[PDB]
Amino acid sequence: MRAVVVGAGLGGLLAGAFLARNGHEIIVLEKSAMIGGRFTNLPYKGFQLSTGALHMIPHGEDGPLAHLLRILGAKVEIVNSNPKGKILWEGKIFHYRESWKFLSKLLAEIRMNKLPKEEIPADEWIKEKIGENEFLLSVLESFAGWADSVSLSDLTALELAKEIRAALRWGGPGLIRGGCKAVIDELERIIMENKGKILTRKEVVEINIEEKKVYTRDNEEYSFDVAISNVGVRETVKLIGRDYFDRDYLKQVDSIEPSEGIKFNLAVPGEPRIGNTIVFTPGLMINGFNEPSALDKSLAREGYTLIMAHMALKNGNVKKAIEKGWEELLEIFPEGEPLLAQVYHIEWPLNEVLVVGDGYRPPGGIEVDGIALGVMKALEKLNLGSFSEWYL
Ligand SMILES: Nc1ncnc2c1ncn2[C@@H]1O[C@H](COP(=O)(O)O)[C@@H](O)[C@H]1O
Repeated sequence: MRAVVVGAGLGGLLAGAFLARNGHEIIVLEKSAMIGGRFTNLPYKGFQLSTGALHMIPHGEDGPLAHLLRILGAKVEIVNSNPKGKILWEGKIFHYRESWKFLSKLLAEIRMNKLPKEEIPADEWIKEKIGENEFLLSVLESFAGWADSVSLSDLTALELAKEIRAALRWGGPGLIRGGCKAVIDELERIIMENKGKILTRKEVVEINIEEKKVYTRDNEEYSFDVAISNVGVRETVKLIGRDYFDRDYLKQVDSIEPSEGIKFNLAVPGEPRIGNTIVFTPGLMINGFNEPSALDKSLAREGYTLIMAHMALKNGNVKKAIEKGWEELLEIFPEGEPLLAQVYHIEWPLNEVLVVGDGYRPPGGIEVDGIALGVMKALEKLNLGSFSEWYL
């Protein structure tokens, strides 16, 4: 069939690649002059920074994203973090396993697939099931900030449980050789080698459901059998037209408030300081940081190591937050020199048009693995793809 993809972000390119591979006619329409959206590279002062993800995948080689890339025929080198993760507490960075020493479990239950019937905040359920441990609640707060850009109290016990299940199933994160762009380049190649088209500088202004045609600002017409939107729920509703949605759904969409985050790109002189791993920072505004060049050295500038820290903004003041961000990094990395700070239920009702990308991350799906999980679900909903429940 004919599929028109609106937006060339990770979700859009994954869907386009999968469908093109399966013999469908794919046309990707990208508004900007470059593809990749918030999952590609940003050359900057001799460093390969990113437009979003920290050149890392939440579950590395083991999650939904890696699986999708493998079955698509993408050749991308993803290496899981040495220890799955580490923690910075009371002046020391240690292996996550050491954490138990701060305690006097339910992971076994989550392993058994048994999730909480409880409908209470995640911080509340942790206190009850485990206890009010000042260390644990602090680390889980960093996890929530890093993986979901919210406070632990902002997650339901069920959501945290599902993310915990995902971690037990697919393990820790992994770095990408070549950065995020490596993935983008492969998806672009797969689409082009499978009869697909990728048109940049094509801004979609209307997804007409009745005519089944997509219109661009420059008046070009593209008819479709299926349309895949990688532009987010709110914008997609606008492109289609509000009248095509139920009143209560429009209420939910108009109520969506994106959770902002701040990224700190730090140029530390010398050799890698942490290697292929992530470091949670309980107690700080920053939630954690990684060292992408620990795998691909070309990502950093000569004689330098690239450090990327993530900070969930919440209701923080940008100027103050950025300042507090560099302050904490100065304390952790005295020789570090600031490079750039970057600032970033009713289900979808239609079937001819579906949404993929950050606007659709199924429960338990973290960041880009969450994006990939959404693409899998969309494909199944279209009865155009089938995936093991090990990934769903
Ligand atoms: N109206 C539009 N038509 C086509 N592409 C768009 C439109 N709005 C946003 N985009 C692109 O959609 C992509 C979504 O990227 P991301 O936010 O990473 O999913 C970006 O590459 C945007 O430039």
